[PDB]
Amino acid sequence: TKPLDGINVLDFTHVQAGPACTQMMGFLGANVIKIERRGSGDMTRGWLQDKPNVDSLYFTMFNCNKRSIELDMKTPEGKELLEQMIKKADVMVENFGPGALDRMGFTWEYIQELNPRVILASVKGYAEGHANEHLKVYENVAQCSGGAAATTGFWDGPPTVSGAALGDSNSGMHLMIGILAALEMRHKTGRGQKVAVAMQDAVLNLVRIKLRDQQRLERTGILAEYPQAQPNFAFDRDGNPLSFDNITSVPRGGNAGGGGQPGWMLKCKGWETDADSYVYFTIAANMWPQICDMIDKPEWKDDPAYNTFEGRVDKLMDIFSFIETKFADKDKFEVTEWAAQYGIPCGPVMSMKELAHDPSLQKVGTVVEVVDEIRGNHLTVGAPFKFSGFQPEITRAPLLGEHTDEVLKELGLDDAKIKELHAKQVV
Amino acid sequence: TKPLDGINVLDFTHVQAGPACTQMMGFLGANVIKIERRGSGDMTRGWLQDKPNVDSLYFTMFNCNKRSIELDMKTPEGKELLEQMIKKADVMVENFGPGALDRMGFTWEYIQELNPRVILASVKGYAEGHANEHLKVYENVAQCSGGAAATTGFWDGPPTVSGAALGDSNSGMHLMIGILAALEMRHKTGRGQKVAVAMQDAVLNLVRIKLRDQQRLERTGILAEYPQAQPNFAFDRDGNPLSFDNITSVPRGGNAGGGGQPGWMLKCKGWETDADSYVYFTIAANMWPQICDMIDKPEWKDDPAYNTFEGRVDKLMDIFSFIETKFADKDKFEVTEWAAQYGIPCGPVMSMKELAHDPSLQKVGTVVEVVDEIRGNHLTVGAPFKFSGFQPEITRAPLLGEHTDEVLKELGLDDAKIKELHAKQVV
Ligand SMILES: CC(C)(COP(=O)(O)OP(=O)(O)OC[C@H]1O[C@@H](n2cnc3c(N)ncnc32)[C@H](O)[C@@H]1OP(=O)(O)O)[C@@H](O)C(=O)NCCC(=O)NCCS
Ligand SMILES: CC(C)(COP(=O)(O)OP(=O)(O)OC[C@H]1O[C@@H](n2cnc3c(N)ncnc32)[C@H](O)[C@@H]1OP(=O)(O)O)[C@@H](O)C(=O)NCCC(=O)NCCS
Repeated sequence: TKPLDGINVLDFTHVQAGPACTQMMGFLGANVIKIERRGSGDMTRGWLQDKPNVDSLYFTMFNCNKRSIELDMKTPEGKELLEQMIKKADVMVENFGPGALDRMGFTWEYIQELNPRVILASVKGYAEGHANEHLKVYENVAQCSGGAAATTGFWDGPPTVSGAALGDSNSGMHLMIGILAALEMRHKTGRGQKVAVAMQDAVLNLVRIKLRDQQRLERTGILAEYPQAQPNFAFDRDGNPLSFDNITSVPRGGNAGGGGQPGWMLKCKGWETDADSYVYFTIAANMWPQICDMIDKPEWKDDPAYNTFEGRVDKLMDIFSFIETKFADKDKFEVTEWAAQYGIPCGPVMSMKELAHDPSLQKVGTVVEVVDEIRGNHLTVGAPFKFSGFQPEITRAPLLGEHTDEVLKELGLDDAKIKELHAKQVV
Repeated sequence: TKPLDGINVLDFTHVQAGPACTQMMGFLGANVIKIERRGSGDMTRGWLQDKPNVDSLYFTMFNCNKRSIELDMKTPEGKELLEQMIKKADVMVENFGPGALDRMGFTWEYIQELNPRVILASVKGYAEGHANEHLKVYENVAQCSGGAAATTGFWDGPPTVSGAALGDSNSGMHLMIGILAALEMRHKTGRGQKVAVAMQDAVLNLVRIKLRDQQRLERTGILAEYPQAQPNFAFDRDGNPLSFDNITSVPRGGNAGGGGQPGWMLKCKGWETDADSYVYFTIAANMWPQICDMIDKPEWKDDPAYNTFEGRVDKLMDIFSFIETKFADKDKFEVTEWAAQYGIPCGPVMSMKELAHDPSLQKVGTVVEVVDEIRGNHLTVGAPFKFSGFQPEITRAPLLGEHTDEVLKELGLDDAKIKELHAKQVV
């Protein structure tokens, strides 16, 4: 039925990286128990709340399909409770810090000794053995360390962070691959393992394409598909011309194609008003003829100066400039449709508002409405992977310690035993 | 031990999304066989080559740990081999445009019949059932459809694509999650499933925080941590203030924090000539004091209009402007160290040049030196996940059809018959 039914997960994570990971596992049928700080809880609960004292959307959108229990781990009894839980867990996940978990006394060594089958998964800022093996890291810093910032934005501008969670959720998804990889291994050894993912590494993996460019640039001195390859097109804030004669590290290429064919972000009707009135237009080599037909430029079909990638290198930006001219009186969708008739890869820039109420995404289960009778329903992103014989069942995020009792019981303890922990405040 | 040792992968993928997925599976021990078009193969082979007649870096960096076989699938004998091969595979991965595999006659249905244990995994532009179900999609088109573009960049600029491969490799890694999940299911039902990942959904999943903001905006009409929230700081076309008045869709916030505490991208010594001479300075709350200690500024710690998130969302950009002045005569690293003391979340913008040759990343195996005796060594990104009892062994990319015979024999074909497939031009 569900990929991870019967997999018990001890979630010590907070914020985004770890939470995203365990939430996805939970979507695949895993039993996720989130161990939070007594009284405070995951710091995302009171982060940018849309309504006072109600768990914020930051928390609910990253902690669905999870149960919560409040436990003070800097406590002797708190550390014992873990042992009862670690012995029942299939996998433990945590962020905290380089050695936050270690200082609590639960080291990889002690854990294996407690449960030879358990898997320990962690998200770090930098890989163990890295000069910055100690630093605390947040989203944007990871983007900077991984090469995404340096290669995102414009040549006449500063390194730009991406709206997408390249360092956080991306790290989470990568950690998921590690955990599942561990699970597949265990089937062959009946022995658990420790898996770790550094945010810098998760970012570098998505920036693979740029490491390709750095080498091409070192070997040839030029990146022909970049705007800077066009003579006198790009300039710095002081008007100095930018060419590859002086570029030694992969530059920002604005809205150039990256790993796709050459492309550019083109304005559409109303761009002055609607910040998202644009389409991404691609000029694939195998499709020049079609482009020429669409823009009424038959003379360009046979012109050696226009019919090959190499020939377009010195005028590509002028061509996009002209193409853009044909979209002046059309909206994103009209342009997207018009291009579709020609089979040209063209897509509109979708605004969050549009994405949130899009029929398609809700129909396929990517944008899901979570039934939350306590905080009120809210939208969330479902499972990006669709299966032929499995449908995720997404349920609301837990209230702080909502299942502390429910859990302590499942362990075996009883009413009286529990009550003591509540008093001593170990729970 | 190798997580996927013994897993046979029938790889029909090309370009980036699918290849990234199979290459990583191979990095984890999987036996990957790449089926390519005859004479030409994966279009990445001759895509921006650095040396004529030599597989490009685009191809080698996404196809290590794989064997290559050529096959004309629009051939009767070609289709017999695939069927024969699907019988020996655990999972088949594909990323040809919508319905391409079906037209070849290999739909999910027929595939299940040929082998009940085989998992069919694929990447597409949009989810099955989506209004844009049948559109061909490249990297940035998916970044636009998934909402990353609309939320990346600046308010006074256009939608901006990320240098990171939000659409391709990101979908590839998500497809890997789906495949491992399907393998965990088969370990129980004893049968394979069909798994798919839409690039739009892969992107949406990393843009989760923006779906958070869109709801926050609808419910409250404002985003306090966004640049537009500050009293006339950002301006539109005409010289006039911006605010969440008339802003109904999550806007672009330049270099704001996003999934973490506030912050900005600050210039450092030489930023005029060094495009990557910047650091990212995060102003968290639980250390506002320390910040005041470095920025030698104690008048804030005791100024309510300064020591709180709410008591600062009106002059955020003013502090940043300030702090940047203190970085004026220092380099990324100097600024990072001078800050690291106060355990502050400050990080340098790493350039591709620095990352490609960072000794640290190569020690931990994140950036790996691939021994390629045929083409010459090249760098690549290794496995982002580190395992306590497993180290990947990265092998060079295959030449077109380099392993055709070797594989046609693993099936059972004889020395002569193979010579016929070559003659008939199916191989
Ligand atoms: C959030 C972060 C970036 C900085 O965090 P922070 O505010 O310093 O909080 P920490 O997690 O480091 O915890 C501080 C201390 O409280 C402790 N603590 C956490 N939960 C606790 C609990 N329930 N009971 C008792 N102590 C607890 C930690 O173990 C740590 O102890 P230590 O000082 O002995 O190391 C940090 O978690 C980190 O560097 N995490 C990895 C980052 C990551 O994954 N970032 C992507 C975020 S989505
Ligand atoms: C590259 C892409 C974007 C546009 O591709 P394209 O140049 O049109 O090529 P296609 O993959 O669609 O293939 C064209 C045809 O050749 C066929 N073909 C592919 N390999 C073949 C082979 N070895 N032998 C015979 N025919 C073959 C395809 O099956 C298809 O047939 P059809 O016209 O009957 O549908 C397309 O693959 C696509 O939309 N892919 C999903 C996109 C994706 O994952 N993008 C992220 C990129 S990393």
